[PDB]
Amino acid sequence: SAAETARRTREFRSPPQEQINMLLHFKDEADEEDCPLPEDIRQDLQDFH
Amino acid sequence: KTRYALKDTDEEVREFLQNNLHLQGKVEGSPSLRWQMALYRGLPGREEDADDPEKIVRRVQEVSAVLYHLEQTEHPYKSKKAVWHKLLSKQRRRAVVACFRMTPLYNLPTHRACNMFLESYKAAWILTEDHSFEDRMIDDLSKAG
Amino acid sequence: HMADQLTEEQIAEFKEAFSLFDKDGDGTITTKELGTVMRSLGQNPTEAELQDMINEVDADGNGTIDFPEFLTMMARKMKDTDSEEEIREAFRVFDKDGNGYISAAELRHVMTNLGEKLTDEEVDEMIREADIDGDGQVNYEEFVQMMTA
Ligand SMILES: [Ca+2]
Ligand SMILES: [Ca+2]
Ligand SMILES: [Ca+2]
Ligand SMILES: [Ca+2]
Repeated sequence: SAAETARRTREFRSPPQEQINMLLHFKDEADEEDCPLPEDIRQDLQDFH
Repeated sequence: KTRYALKDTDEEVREFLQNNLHLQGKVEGSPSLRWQMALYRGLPGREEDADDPEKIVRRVQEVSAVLYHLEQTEHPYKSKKAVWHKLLSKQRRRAVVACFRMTPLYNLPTHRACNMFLESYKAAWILTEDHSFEDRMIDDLSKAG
Repeated sequence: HMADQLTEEQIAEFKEAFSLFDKDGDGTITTKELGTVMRSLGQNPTEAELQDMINEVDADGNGTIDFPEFLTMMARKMKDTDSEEEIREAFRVFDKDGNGYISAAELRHVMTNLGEKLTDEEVDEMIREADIDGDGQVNYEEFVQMMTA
């Protein structure tokens, strides 16, 4: 990869509250690109929801 | 030199000088050129045949290109583009330093991470949830049993 | 604030230290309690200076030291360690490798992480402004006197 590694490490250069906000942002199905979680982990939250 | 400031190649300036050979100064109209021309013509190797239209444009083009690029170096004129600007650093330098030392989520204690999860979950999943019950509730309460 | 200066672990450690001084457990530090731990460390002070080192941190003037005053003492001690060295950490943010110079590539690395982006040419504009020596690298001495890169 190249300079866009900053986009991928943007999570680790953000406050922990903001990190977990990005991880849980996969509800509306229009935000499945910024969220880096695997689909199996996403399913567990949706099952509980 | 003005044509070089307009990003012209060596051919463009030469043809520009070819059509503008009549704009060279006249000795009678300037007092400075009176003594300069007399001093210039006193050199041993100065022949009047050397003032050909082609010979004039060649030397002027060569010197002008050197003169133009020389003042680009001594006077870079790159100022007023990025002056000392203090975009936000003088007050936000602590933030950018703090960004590179921000604690990753996996290093937090479990109880702290759970509290952050609850705040994130309610704002993004519970608040965003849509449940319309007002119409159903009013309809139920408006019925005589 | 205490939360900014101290973490949860540090507060726990300070409470254990406070409980070490307070053998009684009443929640206050008396002169004899303070004197006892000093003797365990070797010092043998008198009550004249023993009271003085209590009044220097005793806020309400009751003559005893409680945990809120003990934490306030430690909070100041953590805060006043750094006075003007904040520029050292700022220099190290731009200085990824760890040497005493800021390279253009290193300046690219931090600029890449930040929001603003450079076209790989204006990066030379501000580095030559900060670097007076003209060696292409901004050292620590050049950074503190004038900060642009
Ligand atoms: Ca006591
Ligand atoms: Ca007290
Ligand atoms: Ca370096
Ligand atoms: Ca230097």
